[PDB]
Amino acid sequence: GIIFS
Amino acid sequence: DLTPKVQVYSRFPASAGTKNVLNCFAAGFHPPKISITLMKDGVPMEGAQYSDMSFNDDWTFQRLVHADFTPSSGSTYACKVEHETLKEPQVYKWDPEF
Amino acid sequence: GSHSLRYFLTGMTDPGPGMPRFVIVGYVDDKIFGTYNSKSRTAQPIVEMLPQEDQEHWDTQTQKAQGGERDFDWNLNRLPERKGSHTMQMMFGCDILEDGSIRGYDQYAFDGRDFLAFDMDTMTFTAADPVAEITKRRWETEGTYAERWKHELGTVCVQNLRRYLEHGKAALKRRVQPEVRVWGKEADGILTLSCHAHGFYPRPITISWMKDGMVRDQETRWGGIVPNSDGTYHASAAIDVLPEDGDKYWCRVEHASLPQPGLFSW
Ligand SMILES: *C(=O)CCCCCCCCCCCCC
Ligand SMILES: [Cl-]
Ligand SMILES: [Cl-]
Ligand SMILES: [Cl-]
Ligand code: NA
Ligand code: NA
Repeated sequence: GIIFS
Repeated sequence: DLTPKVQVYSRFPASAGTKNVLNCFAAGFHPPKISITLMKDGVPMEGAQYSDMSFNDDWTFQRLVHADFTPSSGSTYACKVEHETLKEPQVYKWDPEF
Repeated sequence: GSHSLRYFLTGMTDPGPGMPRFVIVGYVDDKIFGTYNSKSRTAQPIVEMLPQEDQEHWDTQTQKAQGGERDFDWNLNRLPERKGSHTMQMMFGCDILEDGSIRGYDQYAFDGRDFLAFDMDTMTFTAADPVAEITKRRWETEGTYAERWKHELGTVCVQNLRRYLEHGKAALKRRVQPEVRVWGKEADGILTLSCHAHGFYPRPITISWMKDGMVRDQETRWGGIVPNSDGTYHASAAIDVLPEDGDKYWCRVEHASLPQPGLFSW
């Protein structure tokens, strides 16, 4: 999961 | 309170001179970094093992530490917990089954 | 009737001396079936549960877990300005109900607080606050996370749950009877009675105190169901009574391994 930026 | 809630218990009902496993389970804490040491008469017990970090459904962390031991009627067994929420180490004495 | 598969993923900027900064623990119902961590870099079954695993399956789990490790690294190195250590957590998995219908779960937490969740039935996200809401809108607009995790939760997880249920069926079905111990300690004028249930499996159990055949819930304390290292569990209940009455109190234990509930005294 790519959550930030 | 995000301090650890700790319980100390043996794997099997305890009886003097019969081999067993001592458990210390800490739960409900954050952050996950924690020190948990099983002790005989104030001296760390040999051969302790630590569970992989997991957590409760409410996100708080928990860890089991255990060590084989043969309980002696003459000794005291305890679990020392150090966590960033505690000013000083907390020592939880094992109430022997006997 | 129903069964559950759950993964518990933790990333840590400060795991402590000798401890891996990223960990995954997988559960089938009440039993750890496998683990991964950033030091070994290998996903590995618990052999006492899954004694005959093929390398192909765990090659795949290892590569998927290493991808999770990198994502947790990426996020933890990119937290908004929103001191101290930080944690990422994720819990995901599926339920298969008795009639075969499926439920999926997928939730994240930052520093131990709810952050973002994904509901596969509605393919919608839920943000726990306005900072998470930035991630939700990006994920929605990008339009790919929802499809990927619909597949992961509703197809892959289900397929793997059924596999572990079959491969692990011997361990999952073997009932282990609790060994019960009751003892008393006389503090001042109070006699505290303890009832400990050791080494039982499956996890669900109840312990109740009774006097003269009537339950006594008001002044009972329960320690909770806690793990042993071998996949069995431990549970306890205590009660305080007058030393003269210590013979009238019974601890009643109910467990799937016990055809009838057991009654125990000091
Ligand atoms: C971004 O949200 C990261 C998602 C990581 C998903 C896969 C995790 C690993 C699955 C296999 C675990 C094997 C060991 C129990
Ligand atoms: Cl590491
Ligand atoms: Cl019995
Ligand atoms: Cl009895
Ligand atoms: Na920050
Ligand atoms: Na019984």
